[PDB]
Amino acid sequence: SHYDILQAPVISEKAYSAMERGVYSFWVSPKATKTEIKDAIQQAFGVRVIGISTMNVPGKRKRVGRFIGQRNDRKKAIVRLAEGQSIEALAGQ
Amino acid sequence: YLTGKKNLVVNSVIRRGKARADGGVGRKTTGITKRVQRANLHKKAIRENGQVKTVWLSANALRTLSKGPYKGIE
Amino acid sequence: MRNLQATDFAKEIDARKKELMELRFQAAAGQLAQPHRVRQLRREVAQLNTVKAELARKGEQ
Amino acid sequence: PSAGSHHNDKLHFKKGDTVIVLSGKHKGQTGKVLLALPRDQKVVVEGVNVITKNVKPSMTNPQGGQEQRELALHASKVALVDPETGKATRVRKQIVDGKKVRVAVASGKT
RNA sequence: GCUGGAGAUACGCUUUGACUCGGGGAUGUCCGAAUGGGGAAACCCACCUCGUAAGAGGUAUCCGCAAGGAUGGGAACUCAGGGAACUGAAACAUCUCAGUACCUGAAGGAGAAGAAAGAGAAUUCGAUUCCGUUAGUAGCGGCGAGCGAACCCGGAUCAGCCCAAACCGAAACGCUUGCGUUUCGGGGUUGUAGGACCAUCAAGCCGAAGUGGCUGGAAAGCUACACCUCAGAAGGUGAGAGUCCUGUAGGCGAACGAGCCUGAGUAGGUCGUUGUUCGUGAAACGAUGACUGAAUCCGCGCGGACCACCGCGCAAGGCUAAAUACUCCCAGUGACCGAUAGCGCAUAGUACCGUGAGGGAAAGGUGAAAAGAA
RNA sequence: GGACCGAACCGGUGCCUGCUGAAACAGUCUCGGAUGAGUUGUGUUUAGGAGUGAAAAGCUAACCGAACCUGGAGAUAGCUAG
RNA sequence: CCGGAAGGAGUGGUGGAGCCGACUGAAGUGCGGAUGCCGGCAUGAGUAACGAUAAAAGAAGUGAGAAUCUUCUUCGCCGUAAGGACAAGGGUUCCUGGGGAAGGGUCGUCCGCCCAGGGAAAGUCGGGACCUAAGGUGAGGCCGAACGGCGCAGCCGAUGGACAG
RNA sequence: UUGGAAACGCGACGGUGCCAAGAAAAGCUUCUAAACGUUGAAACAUGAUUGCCCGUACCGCAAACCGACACAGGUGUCCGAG
Ligand SMILES: CC[C@H]1OC(=O)/C=C/[C@H](C)[C@@H](O[C@@H]2O[C@H](C)C[C@H](N(C)C)[C@H]2O)[C@@H](C)C[C@@H](C)C(=O)/C=C/[C@H]2O[C@@H]2[C@]1(O)CO[C@@H]1O[C@H](C)[C@@H](O)[C@@H](OC)[C@H]1OC
Ligand SMILES: [Mg+2]
Ligand SMILES: [Mg+2]
Ligand SMILES: [Mg+2]
Ligand SMILES: [Mg+2]
Ligand SMILES: [Mg+2]
Ligand SMILES: [Mg+2]
Ligand SMILES: [Mg+2]
Ligand SMILES: [Mg+2]
Ligand SMILES: [Mg+2]
Ligand SMILES: [Mg+2]
Ligand SMILES: [Mg+2]
Ligand SMILES: [Mg+2]
Ligand SMILES: [Mg+2]
Ligand SMILES: [Mg+2]
Ligand SMILES: [Mg+2]
Ligand SMILES: [Mg+2]
Ligand SMILES: [Mg+2]
Ligand SMILES: [Mg+2]
Ligand SMILES: [Mg+2]
Ligand SMILES: [Mg+2]
Ligand SMILES: [Mg+2]
Ligand SMILES: [Mg+2]
Ligand SMILES: [Mg+2]
Ligand SMILES: [Mg+2]
Ligand SMILES: [Mg+2]
Ligand SMILES: [Mg+2]
Ligand SMILES: [Mg+2]
Ligand SMILES: [Mg+2]
Ligand SMILES: [Mg+2]
Ligand SMILES: [Mg+2]
Ligand SMILES: [Mg+2]
Ligand SMILES: [Mg+2]
Ligand SMILES: [Mg+2]
Ligand SMILES: [Mg+2]
Ligand SMILES: [Mg+2]
Ligand SMILES: [Mg+2]
Ligand SMILES: [Mg+2]
Ligand SMILES: [Mg+2]
Ligand SMILES: [Mg+2]
Ligand SMILES: [Mg+2]
Ligand SMILES: [Mg+2]
Ligand SMILES: [Mg+2]
Ligand SMILES: [Mg+2]
Ligand SMILES: [Mg+2]
Ligand SMILES: [Mg+2]
Ligand SMILES: [Mg+2]
Ligand SMILES: [Mg+2]
Ligand SMILES: [Mg+2]
Ligand SMILES: [Mg+2]
Ligand SMILES: [Mg+2]
Ligand SMILES: [Mg+2]
Ligand SMILES: [Mg+2]
Ligand SMILES: [Mg+2]
Ligand SMILES: [Mg+2]
Ligand SMILES: [Mg+2]
Ligand SMILES: [Mg+2]
Ligand SMILES: [Mg+2]
Ligand SMILES: [Mg+2]
Ligand SMILES: [Mg+2]
Ligand SMILES: [Mg+2]
Ligand SMILES: [Mg+2]
Ligand SMILES: [Mg+2]
Ligand SMILES: [Mg+2]
Ligand SMILES: [Mg+2]
Ligand SMILES: [Mg+2]
Ligand SMILES: [Mg+2]
Ligand SMILES: [Mg+2]
Ligand SMILES: [Mg+2]
Ligand SMILES: [Mg+2]
Ligand SMILES: [Mg+2]
Ligand SMILES: [Mg+2]
Ligand SMILES: [Mg+2]
Ligand SMILES: [Mg+2]
Repeated sequence: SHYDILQAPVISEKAYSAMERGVYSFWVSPKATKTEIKDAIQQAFGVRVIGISTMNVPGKRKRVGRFIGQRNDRKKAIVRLAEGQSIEALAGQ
Repeated sequence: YLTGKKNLVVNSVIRRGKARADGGVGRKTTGITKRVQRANLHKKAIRENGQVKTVWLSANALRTLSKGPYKGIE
Repeated sequence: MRNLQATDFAKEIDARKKELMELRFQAAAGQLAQPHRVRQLRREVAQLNTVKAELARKGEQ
Repeated sequence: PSAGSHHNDKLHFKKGDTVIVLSGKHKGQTGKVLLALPRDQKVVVEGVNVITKNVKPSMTNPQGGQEQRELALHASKVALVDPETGKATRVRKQIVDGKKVRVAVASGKT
């Protein structure tokens, strides 16, 4: 179903101050074809999306002492919707 | 694999080369120069049983198959 | 909870999924003030799928 | 790592019950069981006390203080009482709460 | 009470019985025999059906009509095909190491073998296996180094059962006419010849008995009196506790969960070889790779060239518990270890070294209680 | 044009320097080839008594008259140490 | 101090929980050596070195602390490079804000080091859903004590072909 | 702006000479078999919706890769002004 594929919104000076341009930006399940994350965000927020772009992003740290580290990976999407389509209060941030 | 049809893996056996060549005939005896391993095999015909077939056969198979079909046949 | 129709199984599953993703958004904001609500929704989804499985094996044999 | 309590992880008393220390300092002292910890075998009681100077973390307290707080013991406070002293105790019978057994020593219940 | 190690704050759950324990179900991404197709393991690409899509299911080869079965894995053990050298012989060819090491195949909780064409010299025994013993005997041997049985006898364990065949009823395809190759019931299964055809254990609960004084930081120690004992095994607790805690001495215990025929390309033989104490030795016998090739109850195999007599067996079809082996795993125990010891590891096949196969560490200790020093 | 001079590039001539190095093969200077039997990238194939080799017993992952790893294996040691 | 020796006891100091003596029994039982083994610490010695002979100077700033960090102005060095863009390979080393034990051949307020947070966007660039080379693999098929070796079509395989900013 | 210089790039699949004689397959353009179609085809035009998976940071002649090193070594291509 839609809801669990979309993962958790980005939080940064960038993607937030890009929220003002009308772009929205958030993490998703790395196995996730573009069209799927598009339809998911569409039918989760009731907006029609005319642009998506997607990137796979991999972290890695190490807790003190022997423990090697290796934080888990992910994928991020950025979307642009039709001029009025800007998403509601969950975009309110 | 050389396995024959109701036939033979083809066995090994060391080959002994003896020298003195005078054992029971009145002589000192018979020394031995060396042993070494060997093997063999055999022939390859073709006959069938169900619908069609072509298989390896030994001379024993050609002999037995003239006496009667057994299971496979010419 | 079993009394519902499986169309209501789908509806009351999807509502928990939506609330779970909303709790996740909040927590990524950092303002996740009621952590137990997450696990409550997860176990509720678990019980829902399990009860529909029990109506699977039951009846049809 | 040494392993935990060997008392089959079985406490011999509830958090409700009154109890008396029978060893060390505080022997003879009595109180309610404010915290039972079976798997670690540890017993909170209003008997033992200790002045814990929590290190100042300014966590509402820039400069730190010294709290007075009770520091837990284990299976050395003796179980429940009744003839005013600790006692061995035995499983009993059914009551109006007939799904329950109670306790007694050479006497009644707890 | 719980909220995994974790020693962490916050959110909470739980007499409607949580948590933990014993038992079942259900969910179980992707890779891996991997098996829709490909592939640089965990990834990239499809097709068929159901579905409103979301989602679900199918798509490898090999035996089978079909049910159904097989691919892979497994410490050591088992069987099998293949099969070393160092080394000893004070050199080295035979010989030995040794059918050891290793590779490969097949399988199970074991496997192997097994129901006399035997062992053997009493006209004795009576499947197989394993232990003792015979016995370093009898033997084998450049008769050197060295290798080495079996019978009798004592024990562990102990069962033997089914087929093909003569002869009946076909039925199909076989032919000059009441028959003959593979099938299906009956029938029939052997040597002191028979058969034909004809007169308890898993979760767990119950469980006896000590108080005063003394040294102490603290008592289990000392002391004074006292109790239990089918229970004095053991751990724990401020130092050593039968009677403070946890306790198989004893007792109980589950939803529901484990336990005329008798075998032919056969026996036999010649050539090349080999097992057995068996090194070609007077070399039987088994086993075969090439070529050959019989008899059947006054019948056939064997008794260590061979012959006669005397004596023991019935091959050329199958199945078969238990006594046997091993220790990945579990419990108990120890004139075993106790931090350079003991497994490599008080845990890590980690760090580190190597392209790789592969190799591969050291490392423990506050205190009784964190009261962990405001 | 297996011609000439000569950068890149490939190479390694003589001297020095380095010799617990800057480097387990190098540096400065000098020197050979430099359209050819040339130089080089990616993919790939051949190996242990085996491969390769315009041939030194060279090379085959920094010491090859027979590589490495594990194993037989505590080989054997008329020898030296203790 | 004692016994003939190996050795044994007294006393005092430490230490903080197990242990002498006697008799018998069993040993992984007695160390200076092995270019022995593991570990620790010495000598050489405050010695050699601090890794290209492309130099550096002053002012100002920050800081507990500056020859070494920042800023300014000069100076010197490369410039078919000692500039720039890629593939391979590496794996967050990038940017911001902090830090300063250890790495940095000295220092260190700095760093490719430590901590946390962010950054990476493709119908059209490269690859894939396209193609084939060497090579690999391969139903059927040809061999082979086992394991296995070959082999047509086919399939895989860019280093090349095709393809819209 | 005027004047000049100039590629190994572009026009190109130009020219000429040489011998050692210089991949394949798909996309692509033509032809038909078969099939559907010959009322509703090809193709053109205009509007619309549609655009998947992976790689993009940074080092990259070097302190970020191979050299146990913040090592005087090694590392394929491209640009490299006056
Ligand atoms: C000086 C250069 C090298 O030495 C020699 O050639 C020779 C040194 C001695 C004189 C000689 O002794 C003599 O033997 C004789 C048989 C007998 C005589 N007696 C009478 C005393 C005795 O005097 C030898 C065998 C002694 C022995 C210890 C030894 O084997 C030393 C080996 C290597 O360290 C040395 C080097 O210094 C390393 O230099 C290398 O050179 C390469 C080119 C570099 O690439 C680099 O390699 C990376 C570098 O480092 C390795
Ligand atoms: Mg876009
Ligand atoms: Mg030999
Ligand atoms: Mg805890
Ligand atoms: Mg697959
Ligand atoms: Mg399948
Ligand atoms: Mg496959
Ligand atoms: Mg053999
Ligand atoms: Mg010898
Ligand atoms: Mg094996
Ligand atoms: Mg197997
Ligand atoms: Mg017997
Ligand atoms: Mg007492
Ligand atoms: Mg024979
Ligand atoms: Mg013979
Ligand atoms: Mg001989
Ligand atoms: Mg005979
Ligand atoms: Mg014979
Ligand atoms: Mg005889
Ligand atoms: Mg017979
Ligand atoms: Mg000991
Ligand atoms: Mg150890
Ligand atoms: Mg140590
Ligand atoms: Mg390495
Ligand atoms: Mg490695
Ligand atoms: Mg402790
Ligand atoms: Mg020339
Ligand atoms: Mg050369
Ligand atoms: Mg050079
Ligand atoms: Mg010259
Ligand atoms: Mg010349
Ligand atoms: Mg040779
Ligand atoms: Mg070499
Ligand atoms: Mg190396
Ligand atoms: Mg050698
Ligand atoms: Mg040795
Ligand atoms: Mg040996
Ligand atoms: Mg020798
Ligand atoms: Mg002394
Ligand atoms: Mg103590
Ligand atoms: Mg010793
Ligand atoms: Mg010494
Ligand atoms: Mg000595
Ligand atoms: Mg040392
Ligand atoms: Mg120097
Ligand atoms: Mg100042
Ligand atoms: Mg300055
Ligand atoms: Mg300087
Ligand atoms: Mg600087
Ligand atoms: Mg200024
Ligand atoms: Mg550059
Ligand atoms: Mg890369
Ligand atoms: Mg930086
Ligand atoms: Mg510092
Ligand atoms: Mg620090
Ligand atoms: Mg420093
Ligand atoms: Mg310093
Ligand atoms: Mg920084
Ligand atoms: Mg992308
Ligand atoms: Mg292809
Ligand atoms: Mg091809
Ligand atoms: Mg092949
Ligand atoms: Mg081919
Ligand atoms: Mg390419
Ligand atoms: Mg293009
Ligand atoms: Mg492309
Ligand atoms: Mg665009
Ligand atoms: Mg093709
Ligand atoms: Mg970039
Ligand atoms: Mg990257
Ligand atoms: Mg360098
Ligand atoms: Mg170069
Ligand atoms: Mg130029
Ligand atoms: Mg110039």
